[PDB]
Amino acid sequence: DPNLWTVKCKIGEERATAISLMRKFIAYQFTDTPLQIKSVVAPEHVKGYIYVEAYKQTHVKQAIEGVGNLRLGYWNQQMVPIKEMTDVLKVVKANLKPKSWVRLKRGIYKDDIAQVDYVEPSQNTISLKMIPRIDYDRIKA
Amino acid sequence: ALETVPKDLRHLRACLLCSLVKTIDQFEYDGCDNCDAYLQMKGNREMVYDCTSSSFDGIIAMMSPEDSWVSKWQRVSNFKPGVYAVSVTGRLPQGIVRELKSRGVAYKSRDTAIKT
Ligand SMILES: [Zn+2]
Repeated sequence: DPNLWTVKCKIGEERATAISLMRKFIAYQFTDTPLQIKSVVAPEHVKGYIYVEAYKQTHVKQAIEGVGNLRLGYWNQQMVPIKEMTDVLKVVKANLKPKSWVRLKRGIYKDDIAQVDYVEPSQNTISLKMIPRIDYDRIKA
Repeated sequence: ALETVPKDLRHLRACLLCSLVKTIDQFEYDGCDNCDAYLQMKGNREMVYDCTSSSFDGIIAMMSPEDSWVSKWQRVSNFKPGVYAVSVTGRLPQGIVRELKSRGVAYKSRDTAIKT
């Protein structure tokens, strides 16, 4: 079975790295220097490094040449045990379902629990249930 | 190919049968490649929101289903290369899943993630 290797990356750039790697693979697959990488895992919960699947370290070492994003994680390639080949794909409860409870960060109802009522398919705005906290214009000027 | 690659990161959905993650423009124009004759996705937008759902996390750069352990674990070995996911939350309504079994299509839950 193939092995899973780990490579460091920048914080906040994981989907861009994945799409760039896929573009590189598609552009350099019919040439004399193909890429032997099997797959890469970029979990959403983690932020700061990505994974890569390949048998030997030389494969990923020569497959990440030229890219300016993975330059930091180029002089060290760490290997994880075989027992860690199944916990990376695990996700603990996406997270978008109606009639569910969510919290807010901005606005005035900070650090408060609310409830979802309806979701717009346009993926631009979503309704929310909450009890008003204003003073009904009696204290403020 | 260059048709399955996501073009823009914004406005991306994912299927529930084979967990095909692409951009909304590709879904409207191309649609699900691994299952087209049995899903009827090309040429409309309503079905896209009916079947596919944006509630999904995790991305994997799948390139060789035939030789990979992740493919065997996810049961996606008989599919074309592309960007898949590892957890798609959702369930099709009771009007489309019925005909899949009649035509010889086994409907399985790709939401491998756990709850609480
Ligand atoms: Zn699918």
